[PDB]
Amino acid sequence: VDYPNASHAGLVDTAIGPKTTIQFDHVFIKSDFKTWLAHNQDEAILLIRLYELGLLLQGRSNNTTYITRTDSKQPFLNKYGKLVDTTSVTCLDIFLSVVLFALNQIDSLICDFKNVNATLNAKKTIELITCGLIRALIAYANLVTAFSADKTALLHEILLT
Amino acid sequence: VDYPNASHAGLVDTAIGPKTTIQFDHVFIKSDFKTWLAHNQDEAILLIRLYELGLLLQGRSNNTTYITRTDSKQPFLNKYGKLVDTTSVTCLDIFLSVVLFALNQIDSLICDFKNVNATLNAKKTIELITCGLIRALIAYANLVTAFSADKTALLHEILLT
Repeated sequence: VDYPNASHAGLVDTAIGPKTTIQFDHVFIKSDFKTWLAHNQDEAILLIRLYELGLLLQGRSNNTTYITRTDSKQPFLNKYGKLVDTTSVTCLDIFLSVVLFALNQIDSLICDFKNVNATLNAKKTIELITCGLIRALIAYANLVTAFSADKTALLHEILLT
Repeated sequence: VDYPNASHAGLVDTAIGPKTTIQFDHVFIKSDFKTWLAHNQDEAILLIRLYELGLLLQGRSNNTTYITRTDSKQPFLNKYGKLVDTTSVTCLDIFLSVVLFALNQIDSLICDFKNVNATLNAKKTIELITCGLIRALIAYANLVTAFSADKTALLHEILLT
């Protein structure tokens, strides 16, 4: 536990670099936030899909190269690796705020919606939404708690530097 | 905006004390986390109800005075004010972690549950649960993002002290 590289070599978690750390003021720390992003790529991409939705609602909004189609997840796996490559706590703050703005919006929509076959397919719609919003919210609830945990570790390290 | 007390006095948000701030290492900051707790007492108490549930599952677990009944929210409004009176980021971390442990558990239960009148009332049960878990999760998603925001402000202030 204190000498983990010895442990493995007898009886990834020591790899240090941009995809496994965050920093504030060039004070780096091994990042739970990132480690969650590493074990939950599908859910990560889900929050990345919400990040895109959050920018459009606010009104904010290339280099595809191929003249033949390829994969529809291609774009979202590209962004996925730019997120993980990002160590700045200040940039990561932006990301999670935009994403939360989308979660609140989808929820405002559902709540609003709660207050023939069109209707039967319009109910089924909102029910898929609520299903996704659950998953994203537990993904968000878990991701940012880890991000919050990381900061309590950067708060400690700064005071000791 | 820069002189808000003048503004109000012509054309609560400057009150400084334990219920409106958090600190790390006696470095205080005006707290979004707290301000959310101030505008969402019902939802706050909901997360406090989950805090209690989170301790029991882990196995962790008085002074009621009255020999006549009173109110069933009495206990949870007492804890509500101990939370708001708490400025330590390190204590607040505990609280939100315990609460997240409960959210994950309720979700593990629902997922598990997805894989006569007893059954009809047992389905209705899990559906109320999912309804609450939504509300708590958006309450949690919003509360901790604000807590995370607070830390980005404590990270800044420390480096300037």
